[PDB]
Amino acid sequence: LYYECDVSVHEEMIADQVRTEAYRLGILKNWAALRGKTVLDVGAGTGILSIFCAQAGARRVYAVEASAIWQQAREVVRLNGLEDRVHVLPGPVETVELPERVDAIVSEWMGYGLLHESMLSSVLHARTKWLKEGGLLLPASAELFVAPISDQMLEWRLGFWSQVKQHYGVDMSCMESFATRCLMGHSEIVVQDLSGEDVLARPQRFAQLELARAGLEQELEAGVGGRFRCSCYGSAPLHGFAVWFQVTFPGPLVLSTSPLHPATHWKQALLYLNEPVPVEQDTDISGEITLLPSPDNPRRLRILLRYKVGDHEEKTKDFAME
Amino acid sequence: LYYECDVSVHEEMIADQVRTEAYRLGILKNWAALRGKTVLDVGAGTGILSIFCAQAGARRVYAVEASAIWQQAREVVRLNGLEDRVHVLPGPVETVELPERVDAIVSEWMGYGLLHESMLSSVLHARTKWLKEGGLLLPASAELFVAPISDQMLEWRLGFWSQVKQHYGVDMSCMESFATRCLMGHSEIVVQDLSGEDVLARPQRFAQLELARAGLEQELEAGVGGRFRCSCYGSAPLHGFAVWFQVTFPGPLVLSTSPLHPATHWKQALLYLNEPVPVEQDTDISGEITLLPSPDNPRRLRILLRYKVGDHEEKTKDFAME
Ligand SMILES: Nc1ncnc2c1ncn2[C@@H]1O[C@H](CSCC[C@H](N)C(=O)O)[C@@H](O)[C@H]1O
Ligand SMILES: Nc1ncnc2c1ncn2[C@@H]1O[C@H](CSCC[C@H](N)C(=O)O)[C@@H](O)[C@H]1O
Repeated sequence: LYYECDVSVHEEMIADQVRTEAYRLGILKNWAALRGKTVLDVGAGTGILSIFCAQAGARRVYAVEASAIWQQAREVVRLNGLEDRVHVLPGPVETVELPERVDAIVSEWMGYGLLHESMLSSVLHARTKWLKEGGLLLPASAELFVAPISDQMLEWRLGFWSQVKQHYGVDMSCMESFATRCLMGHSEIVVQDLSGEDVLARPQRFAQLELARAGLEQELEAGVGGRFRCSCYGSAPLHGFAVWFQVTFPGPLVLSTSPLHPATHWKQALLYLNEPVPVEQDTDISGEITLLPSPDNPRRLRILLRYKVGDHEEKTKDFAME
Repeated sequence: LYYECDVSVHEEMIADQVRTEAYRLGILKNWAALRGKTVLDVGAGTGILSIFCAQAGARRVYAVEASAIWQQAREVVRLNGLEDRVHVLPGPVETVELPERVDAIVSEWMGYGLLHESMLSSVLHARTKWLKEGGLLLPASAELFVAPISDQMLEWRLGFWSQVKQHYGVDMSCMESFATRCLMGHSEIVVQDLSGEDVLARPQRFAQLELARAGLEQELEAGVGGRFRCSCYGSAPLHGFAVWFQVTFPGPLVLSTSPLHPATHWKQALLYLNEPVPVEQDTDISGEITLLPSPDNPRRLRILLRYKVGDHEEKTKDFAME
């Protein structure tokens, strides 16, 4: 028979050793809080975090998964001999029925640019509905970072047209303005992995989310973000900004998606200006970044960028996730 | 302003040094036929082949391009000082009006699996309508190859689930049958680049197309292809077959897309069986491959595969391009 199933997303998560080991160890570090306790895994996928929770000593784990992949999690649980302690429940966590309130929620809820897919809202729904007073959330907090970037790959792609003459004897340097309009003259957030070679100033933390804190659900609807200021390291074409995040598992173990840190499947969310802007050492850059639900679709990330480069006037660019 | 323009396809072609240099040199090698003559470039894109033709001494080149990219070709022609000899004409070659019949047609018409996009039909339309008797077609011929494959990347992806236990202490080996159904249990042609590490038997030429030959247009409609037979090199999981092509520029310069030869942007067209089949040294494999227009859409490649592995019965699998 023929099927159509998608599977690349799950292989990307398990092949992400930074992601998977950070959760394994973040859960294990909370052994004392989890031993003999009950856990809700929100969006359990193929089930690995629920098993990690049982291996940290959880008495009972409720693995709630809305997509079709829940059946694989049920088989994974059985293969590991845990069917009597880890229960896989299909459907959205907003309507699942558990037999009891839980001592802890674990969830891999982060999307691209942290909030693309808006899954944090389901975790917070579950916290209100099912988490006992003073219960544990894993991870417990998230931080958002921004840095100006000179994207070396983008620089190469754009300049390559002016290199055609040296390789084939045909001048194509006019394709560079065309490529710039196509590659930068759009308002889509681009998900791409960078390295420190791309980072043009010290990264700035622009927001911090404590997931258990009162009022976070309303802050997500109104926009998460803040102002930033930095000074460029040296002369380069500024292509725009990268946004990334970290989350923290309390003891604290930090899972980072910085381009300065080991690569992860989340990569970074890139906010390209309409064209490159030349900067120099100590060029001041300031701005404000706000992460928002899209009006059409609360699960599609919108990012509003306000930015000022050196002496140029402040500009605004309103992005939505690709 | 914001635009939406796609550009990755053109940067892929120019970054393909095998493709671009083979055309540059294939055209230059035909200097004697082209000097002081007229040329039609079918599907001129950003225009580089038309300029190569002028640099080989063509008197006049008609660069016909249907897509929006024709305007960039006009600018490229002007940047190279050739506006008086290379004329860029927008629209389909089937309805363009040239002022004269031409001495030669050059075209980069090959798609994935050679015939995906069915552009060869436009070249042959132009040959009938505009090419002088005894005129030159560049390239002049194409050949199609098939080989059984053991796709090492696919093998890794499928087996990785049984490796999760050794890295995280959670058994996920049941995800392997799920991944196999998702990655192989479909009827899509998959475009992927292989190497000789993937090739499981001597590649077999199964068809040859002389582009100037009578009756080729009807052969494209009825199906291009043929039978093949080979003997496996050694023990491996057979995952199916790769199809690739070469084209020849007469003097002869061969542009090959074999996995044994330098990589190109055409990669190879992979025909996966529904699940891996174990083979051994000297396991005989035979079959038949036919490249067809899809019934819904003549520009989408269909491939009908008949195959017999060792003592197993002959099987059939009907693929269409992803
Ligand atoms: N409201 C909701 N209720 C239950 N599951 C949800 C949900 N929203 C998203 N999901 C699921 O949450 C998962 C997030 S990816 C997390 C994957 C999981 N930790 C694993 O190891 O595979 C996805 O599988 C998605 O289907
Ligand atoms: N019937 C037709 N008439 C004119 N152009 C066509 C065509 N069918 C396809 N094309 C064009 O043929 C091109 C094939 S890709 C060839 C690209 C070109 N040699 C370059 O150097 O860029 C595409 O640009 C496509 O738009």
